[PDB]
Amino acid sequence: TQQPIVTGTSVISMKYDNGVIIAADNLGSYGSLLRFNGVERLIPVGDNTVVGISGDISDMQHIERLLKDLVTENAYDNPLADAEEALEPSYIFEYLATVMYQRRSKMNPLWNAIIVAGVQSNGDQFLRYVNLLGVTYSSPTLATGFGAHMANPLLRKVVDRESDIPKTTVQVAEEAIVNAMRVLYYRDARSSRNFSLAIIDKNTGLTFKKNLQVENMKWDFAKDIKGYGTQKI
Amino acid sequence: MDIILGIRVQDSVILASSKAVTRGISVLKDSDDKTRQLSPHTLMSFAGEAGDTVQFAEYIQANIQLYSIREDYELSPQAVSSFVRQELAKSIRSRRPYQVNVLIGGYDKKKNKPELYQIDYLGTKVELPYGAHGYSGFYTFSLLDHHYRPDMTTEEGLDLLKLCVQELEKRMPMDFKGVIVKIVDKDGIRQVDDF
Amino acid sequence: GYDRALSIFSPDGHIFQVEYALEAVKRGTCAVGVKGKNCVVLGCERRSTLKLQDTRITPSKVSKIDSHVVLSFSGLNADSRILIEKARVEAQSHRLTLEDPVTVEYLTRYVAGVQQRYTQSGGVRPFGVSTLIAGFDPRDDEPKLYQTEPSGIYSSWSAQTIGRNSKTVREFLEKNYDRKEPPATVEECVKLTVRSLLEVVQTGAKNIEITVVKPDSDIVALSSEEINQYVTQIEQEKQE
Amino acid sequence: QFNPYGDNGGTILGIAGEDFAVLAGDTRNITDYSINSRYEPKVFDCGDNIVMSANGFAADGDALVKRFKNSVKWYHFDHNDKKLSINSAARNIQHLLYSRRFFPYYVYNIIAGLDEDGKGAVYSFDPVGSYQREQCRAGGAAASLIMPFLDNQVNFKNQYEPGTNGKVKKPLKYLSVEEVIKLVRDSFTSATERHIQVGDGLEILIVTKDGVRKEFYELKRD
Amino acid sequence: NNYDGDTVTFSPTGRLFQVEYALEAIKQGSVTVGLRSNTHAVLVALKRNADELSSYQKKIIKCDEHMGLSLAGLAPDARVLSNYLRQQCNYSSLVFNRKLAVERAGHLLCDKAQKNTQSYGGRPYGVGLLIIGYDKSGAHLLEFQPSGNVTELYGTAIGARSQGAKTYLERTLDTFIKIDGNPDELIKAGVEAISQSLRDESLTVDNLSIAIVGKDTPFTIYDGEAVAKYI
Amino acid sequence: DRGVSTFSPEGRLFQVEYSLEAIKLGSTAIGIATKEGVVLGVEKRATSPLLESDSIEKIVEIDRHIGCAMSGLTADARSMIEHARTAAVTHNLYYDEDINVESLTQSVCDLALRFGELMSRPFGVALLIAGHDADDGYQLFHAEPSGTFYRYNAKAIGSGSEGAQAELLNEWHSSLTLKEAELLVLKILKQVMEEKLDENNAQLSCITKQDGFKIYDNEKTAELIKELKEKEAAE
Amino acid sequence: GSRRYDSRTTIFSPEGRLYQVEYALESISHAGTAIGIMASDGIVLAAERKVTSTLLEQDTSTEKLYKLNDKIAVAVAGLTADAEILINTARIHAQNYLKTYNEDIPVEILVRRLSDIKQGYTQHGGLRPFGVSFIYAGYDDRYGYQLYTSNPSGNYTGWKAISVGANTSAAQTLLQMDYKDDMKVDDAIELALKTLSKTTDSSALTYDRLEFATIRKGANDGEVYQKIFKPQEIKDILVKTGIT
Amino acid sequence: TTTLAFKFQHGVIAAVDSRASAGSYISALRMNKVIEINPYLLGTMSGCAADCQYWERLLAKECRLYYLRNGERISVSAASKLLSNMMCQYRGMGLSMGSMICGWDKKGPGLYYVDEHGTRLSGNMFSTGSGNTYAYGVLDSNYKWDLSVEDALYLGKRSILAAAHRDAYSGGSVNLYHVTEDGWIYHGNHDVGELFWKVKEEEGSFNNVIG
Ligand SMILES: *[C@@](C)(CO)[C@](*)(O)[C@H](Cc1ccccc1)NC(=O)[C@H](Cc1ccc(OC)cc1)NC(=O)[C@@H](C)NC(=O)C1=CC2=CCC=CC2=C1C
Ligand SMILES: [Mg+2]
Ligand SMILES: [Mg+2]
Repeated sequence: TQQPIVTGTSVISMKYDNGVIIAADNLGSYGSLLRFNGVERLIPVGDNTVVGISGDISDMQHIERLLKDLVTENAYDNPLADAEEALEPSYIFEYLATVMYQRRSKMNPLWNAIIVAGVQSNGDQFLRYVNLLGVTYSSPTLATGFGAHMANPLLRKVVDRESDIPKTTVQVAEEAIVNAMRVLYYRDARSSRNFSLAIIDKNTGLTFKKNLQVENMKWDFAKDIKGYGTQKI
Repeated sequence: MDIILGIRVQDSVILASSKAVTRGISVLKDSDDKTRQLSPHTLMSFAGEAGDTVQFAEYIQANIQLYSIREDYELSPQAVSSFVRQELAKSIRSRRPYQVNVLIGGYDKKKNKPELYQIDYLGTKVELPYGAHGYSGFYTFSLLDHHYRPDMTTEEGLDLLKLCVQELEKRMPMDFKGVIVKIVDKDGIRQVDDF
Repeated sequence: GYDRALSIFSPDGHIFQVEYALEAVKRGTCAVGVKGKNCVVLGCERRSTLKLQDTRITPSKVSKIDSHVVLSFSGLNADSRILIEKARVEAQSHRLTLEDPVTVEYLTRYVAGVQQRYTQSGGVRPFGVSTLIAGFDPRDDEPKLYQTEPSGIYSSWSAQTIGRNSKTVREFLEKNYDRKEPPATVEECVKLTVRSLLEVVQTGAKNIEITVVKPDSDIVALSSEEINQYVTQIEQEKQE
Repeated sequence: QFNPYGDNGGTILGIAGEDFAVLAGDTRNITDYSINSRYEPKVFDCGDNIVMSANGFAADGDALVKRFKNSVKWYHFDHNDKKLSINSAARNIQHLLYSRRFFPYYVYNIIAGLDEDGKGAVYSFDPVGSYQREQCRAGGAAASLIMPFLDNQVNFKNQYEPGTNGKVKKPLKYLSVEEVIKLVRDSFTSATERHIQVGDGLEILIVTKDGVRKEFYELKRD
Repeated sequence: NNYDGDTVTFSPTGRLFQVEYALEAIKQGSVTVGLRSNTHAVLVALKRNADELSSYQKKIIKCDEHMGLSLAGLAPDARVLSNYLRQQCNYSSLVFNRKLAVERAGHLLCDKAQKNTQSYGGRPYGVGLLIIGYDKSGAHLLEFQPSGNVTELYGTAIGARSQGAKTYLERTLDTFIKIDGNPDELIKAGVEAISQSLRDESLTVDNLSIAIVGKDTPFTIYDGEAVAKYI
Repeated sequence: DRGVSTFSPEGRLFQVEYSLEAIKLGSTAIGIATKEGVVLGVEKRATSPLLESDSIEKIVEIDRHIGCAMSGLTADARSMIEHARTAAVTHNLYYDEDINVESLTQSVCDLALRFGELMSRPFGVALLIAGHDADDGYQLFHAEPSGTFYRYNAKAIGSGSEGAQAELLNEWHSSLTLKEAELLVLKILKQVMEEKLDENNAQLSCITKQDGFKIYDNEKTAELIKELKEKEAAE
Repeated sequence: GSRRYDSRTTIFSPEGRLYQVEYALESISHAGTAIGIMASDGIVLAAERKVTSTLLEQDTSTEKLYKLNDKIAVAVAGLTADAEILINTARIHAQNYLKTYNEDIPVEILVRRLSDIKQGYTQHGGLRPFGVSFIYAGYDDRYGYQLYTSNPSGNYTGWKAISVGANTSAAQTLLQMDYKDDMKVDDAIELALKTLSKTTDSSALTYDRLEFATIRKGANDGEVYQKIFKPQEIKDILVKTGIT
Repeated sequence: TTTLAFKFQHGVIAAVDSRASAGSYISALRMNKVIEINPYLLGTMSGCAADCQYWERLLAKECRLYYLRNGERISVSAASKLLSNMMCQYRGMGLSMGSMICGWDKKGPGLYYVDEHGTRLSGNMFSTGSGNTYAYGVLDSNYKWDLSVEDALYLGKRSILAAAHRDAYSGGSVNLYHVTEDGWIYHGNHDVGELFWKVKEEEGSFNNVIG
């Protein structure tokens, strides 16, 4: 049993017609202190999977290393490591889910919430969540922490059910994700303006965008707001 | 369990032990014998936490019976009492101690003397002319202090014991359902069927 | 730990270490067991090479396992103590867990199981001991007499002998013991046990030990004078 | 302090017919006041014509099902592809649950299938392993809402035959699969109205001698 | 001679005699044949009986839905090694949600057998195995020897008189590899191959044992009247 | 000396092969399987007339539906029987059912090769395991110290095994009744035994679906012996 | 592997004997003779030091006679180093018993314990046995004065008089001849020394070649006293009995 | 729960209710609180349902192994002691199990009470569970050794009814057993709802209740 120290906030994601999108900000908070401003919380595994992690950063760095070692180990005595016997999103997820549930069963958890996003061999979209309790679930949209409360409602307006996935394009899905990140910057006190975004498409492959910023923000209406009730000046 | 008394007279040791057993708010049994024969001339009564009492007594019984067979010889009451004390003193610093208080009444055939030992769950041993455990002594020791002589007969010992039980029955809030009385002397161990 | 396999099969299908343990039993002093109608008697030889012995304190050949069961043996004396101790511990362990004393058959099965375990365990040699286990089951008046041996096999016997010159005394028992009508009394049972030992013992002085076991935990050992009276009566009838 | 347990909501329902059995459950997964998924399957085909659902803490429920599915696999290996009977599966699951008597699987488990005489069977468990064969059982969040309804509409409790006035009970006629599915849908529709953790979807697994069949029905998403 | 007392001793020419003696146990064992195409993989095994009252010892063991093997030599050692494979196949599924690759299964068997050839006290395995399977890279056939050596092949045979069946497969190589989408014809080629190792005795209904795995075909074993079709 | 788990140049484990020689020295045990039940019979072979023959227990119950006969170093069988009984009842605990005869036999045979430098040597005893289950019906197995087990329609083990097996070769057919099998075991036992066969030096037993495993009384066997003598004198 | 070099210390011969035990006894037969004689009013322990030197410090030396507790002592025959291992174990066992039961350990119980340790080395462990034979002289309130002997086999027996070490055959014959049941300590002292004087391989028996001890109730009233004799005291008792 | 069991002239009666609770919620109306260990041995259940089922079925395994090793049925005294020793291993670990071991052996009919503390008591009459006080009231005032089988079965049945009525965590139905020297005999499942009204009319009891 521990407590989280340096933490990362929301990770959000959704499915679209030809793949999946996932995004997360670049902040490492130390309680109320916005201590570290260059932290990457999206970690690619091969060219077909991206693991997004929130929660304790020291435990994130540990998981980051497990995945790096997993790739190394899969290549051992495997001539088809870059082809038929390459790592799949479903393999990577189940490994992590096994680890998370084992650690909680020893009362020494990895204080994280993880979303594994990717595209399988047969072109099928993969999007599944797992956390410090070993709890797993899948949905057309997934989000951690504050994103669960604020982002999912916005992303579910685009993809409310499974049948809406083929009707959703990558431009629409990316637009929805970027809007959701802006909303989180408005309303999450442990969030940052700077973030990273990853798209895994079954045709165009893995696109990893860094150093993105929240833009087109509305603040002008603040000038007119005065006092807390009766004050006019 | 509740009340266990002991008294050493001229030529014997007398042990009196309550008959009640309670779980929750119900008295499950009113004829329970809270004692085990360790050897032909050594008797041990016991009282403490549920379950632990019998388990401990039977464990001691087995060890003394094993000694008797191995050496073809009965251990002295003093030797048995020391063995029991060590087991309790060993127990008190264990992960889960055995919460048992005992009286050991024996007749030493070598010295031709009755002997009564009082041992609590901590491993606190004392040789006494009369003894008790828990709250029993609070009511009875004043009577024993007054009436006890070392040259008393077995019959006089039983009469003084009846007086102790009557006082307990008057001033104790708990109903312990009377006592089973046993006598330990040169001829061995016998039970007083009418008390 | 020392794990060496000492007891192993040979090309002809024999375990020599177990067979050599039987040779140690053959060297041991003679022991005999005879069960009557309402009793069992255990006879034992004492070799008279050892005089100046203190018979008060010298380990007796017959050992009580519980108040109702006894064990005698032939072979290595030191080895027998280990089996007797284990047996005594198991007897108390059985009373503690099942609230009944062991049956004679159960105790025998345990001792035989120990002997067997030492024939296929690493780093140990077999017991150079054969035992005669006798007694009466709780609340039962039928006599019980069993035999065990180093290999671990056991069986029940109307009468049996083990140790040195056991071949001779077994020969005597086979012609003298009648199954249809066994020794009806204690006297007849003891007399037959003494007679059988007199075929082998040498002198009938302090060389013969007798132990009578009756039902309901009634076990007694005969003295020198009591046995000497049997020795006197047997030879006086023989002079004819 | 770290709490190793959680509550993912949901509700399940098992009913045994004369020659069939059903095991139903909603497809909603939740934490506190949020929805995780509107379609996260909870009832599984475990092989040998057995269906199972472990409702409560999803992580423990997924582990138990995963373990039992594994137990079935090894039963075939060790015993010459013998079919695991529903009664043998129930006893096996008791031992899986009691292996964690001092760190329990936080789930209410139900299995359904056919017994060795071809009759419908439902077995029900508590979190620590006590089990028993039953005719009707609802488990999970809305179990207390649904069970009384089943006592009334399946076992005809408190129902008497008109005219006699309480002297003669309603006879215990068996139910068809079509009549049972109606009771299941009405049970979940009613539970969805009055329980906030219940909704989104309903998945029913029907078991007959012919095999395992699925049926899906939408529920209110509020 | 002086260097065959245990597995921990090289001979002066660099040979391990205990391993070679374990290899000898395989040659005494009954014949079994393995072969594959691009779609399916087949095992064919000649079962052996003690006498006419006895049953015919089983030769083929299932490891997973997509993998299994046939044995030749000490049957109990095959049970140990097949149990290990079952566990490894199962570890891959439970942890990684991944069907174990046949090539990786061979690597695990090699390493398990090797440990027994380098340490004091233990002994080498006294059995040879033919592993078939269908994974993400198609159909596969492996040959396991208790020296540790594992080999991927198009076809092979092990056991007594196995050289006859091995020669047949070496001639038929170009034909049977092309038998795609036709399980019955691939089995026919295996039954015809194992027939080259027979003397005196012939293939009867309770003598022959066949197993198959493929694209849309789980690992299944055929015994009894189920193989009468191929006699 | 040499390793316990050593291979011979022929590819056999020395110790396993030597244990088979010990089994050849053991007393004869015979088993015959029929559609009405499986019969198990043994030679007691008392070493002396003072030995109470009824204490010779070479036929043993494992479960209500499984029985067992032994031959060789019979002391070694006790731990095997203990394991078998535990395995049978443990499976009943885990699965609320009877255990298959084959699965029970496999559990016993798993102990066989657990020896090295675990126990120090193989078992010096062979077992005939007979029983009944719903899947495969009436079954008879022969469990060796090699870890191998064969199913048999009929089987003999012990000192007179090869002579008895040849006799079982001719006599056994698929339509045998239980009564016919009983007499057949007695016939072959009488043929290979040194001493004259009677109810005291030979024992019968059987396993049926209805009554389960039963050891025969000496009075019951005596009648079957008398019935045998008369039918042999009939032609 | 290592099997090649294993002597196998715990096995039977074809005749049913334990090789190492028999060879240990052969070792002990070359050791200095030790004698024990039990009387009605006490016990005597006498023992012969092996070919000593004039430069050996005798008054501080101890190779034969050891004290286990206030009531029990032992005479040693064999490897002294092996004996000290066992002696220290026996000293501990006696104290364990005293702590547990608050009574001095009965002689036989102590003897059985040591003999059980010796037995273990003959049946398991693959180690050589202890090349030691003890004579136990002790007293308790059950059996009174007691003499025992144990040997490497782990077998122990009780005695009225007994010898271990060298020339036991000759020594036992002499003891069997002159011993009587009504004998006293002063007489037993004389018998012990006379027996050693005749069996010894040395030219003459002197004070510097002897260790001597008595266990007497000859202590003030009902109690027992151990007396380990000093060099000058052994010299005096040699003159008194008329040997020097 | 309410369970009871008592010895009498013609063997031993054993009666239990069938209710199960999860707080105020009645989780089961018809649960089996008796286990048939063997044809001459019974076991009652009170406390944690899981603990009762697991340990009493583990006892049955161990009692069965006794028969195979010894060729003889286990005694009631020995069976009760095996169970009490199981309880002593998990001493203080949080088990909740109150049981009566009923049976017939060589000493005649036998009855032992065993609980999670390792307590083991021999006696003629016992009653466990949340409603045992109500059952004891009827038993104590109506029990005799000279009871007929018919009257004895009714007593145990009527005693459970008394508890089912007053105790909120007791009810559902009554399961009856009668142990003889030929073994135990099941005397059926009796719904309390129907049984109450029947007993009220025939006996004249429960006058305060309206029906
Ligand atoms: C009285 C009802 C007391 O409440 C009985 O003691 C009864 C005994 C009993 C019932 C069934 C089987 C054997 C014995 N005990 C209970 O019902 C018991 C009460 C209880 C609760 C909690 C503790 O912990 C200290 C002890 C005792 N209740 C349970 O054990 C509860 C947990 N059982 C269930 O809730 C339950 C639900 C369920 C669904 C399907 C099948 C079985 C189920 C159970 C046992
Ligand atoms: Mg005190
Ligand atoms: Mg809502």
